[PDB]
Amino acid sequence: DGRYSLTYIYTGLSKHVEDVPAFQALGSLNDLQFFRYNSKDRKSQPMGLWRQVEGMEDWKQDSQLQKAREDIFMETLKDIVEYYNDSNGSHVLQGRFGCEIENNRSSGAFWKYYYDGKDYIEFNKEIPAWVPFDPAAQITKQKWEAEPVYVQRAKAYLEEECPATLRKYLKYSKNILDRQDPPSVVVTSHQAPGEKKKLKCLAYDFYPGKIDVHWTRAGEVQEPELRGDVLHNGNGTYQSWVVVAVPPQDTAPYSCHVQHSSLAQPLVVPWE
Ligand SMILES: CN(C)c1cccc2c(S(=O)(=O)NCCCCCCCCCCC(=O)O)cccc12
Repeated sequence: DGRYSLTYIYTGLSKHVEDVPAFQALGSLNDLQFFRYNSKDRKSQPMGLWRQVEGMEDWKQDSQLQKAREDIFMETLKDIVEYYNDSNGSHVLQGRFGCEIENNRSSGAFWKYYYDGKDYIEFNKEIPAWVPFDPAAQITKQKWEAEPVYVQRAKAYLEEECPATLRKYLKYSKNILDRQDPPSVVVTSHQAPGEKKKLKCLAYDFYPGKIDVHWTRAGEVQEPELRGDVLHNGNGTYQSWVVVAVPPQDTAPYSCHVQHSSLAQPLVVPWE
């Protein structure tokens, strides 16, 4: 088995904007979004290829779970805004949480909040405790640690419930998540007549996103002067590219290397 993750982004606004739900929720399996929810419709909706999967989750039931989470989340926002007494300005709270498994063993988890884009509070499950980054998070910390069972429940969600949901979802999502699309490659060059040649290598049309694209000079990896990535959200493919500068007096042979999980071995594309 490989690495899999289940992650969530919850976002909440203190100030109503027309046609924008105050509370918005997104869930992801690896880099693919599988469900959404908002405060207008108040319904857990599957997304993408999970619209055609049956039995993974009871979405009607999960909508009740999300309503409950909405109320506690928005109450936390309300408390922060009341702490600063800016009850007429626009403010945002974002919570992010999730877990990971590799080789079917838990390999990570996190649970963090941001207020107006800055670190607010995070759960450190190894202590265990909520760690505040902002004066107002002292009040939130104390509500969430008012009884010694709350911390243990928080730890247990990250270490037991989140991985159990992930393992459940994998039995239904394995084909979707194990998609292997191999990269195609394009190599480019340009130069002023007798000056530094710029060589660019681009891998594209690939999934999953993890990849290593690099130039070698006679086998030795070169440091790019420029690099970049692309994600086409629609078809769910990626691209990744690097540029190196080659002195006009450099005669060594350059190749582009592409290491990706869909390949038996790295693609090596010489530039001649
Ligand atoms: C800003 N830079 C680095 C770029 C220039 C041109 C296209 C680029 C694309 S793209 O998605 O539009 N490219 C798709 C190419 C696939 C078809 C192969 C035809 C040859 C492409 C010319 C090489 C190139 O400019 O990358 C994506 C990202 C960066 C691009």
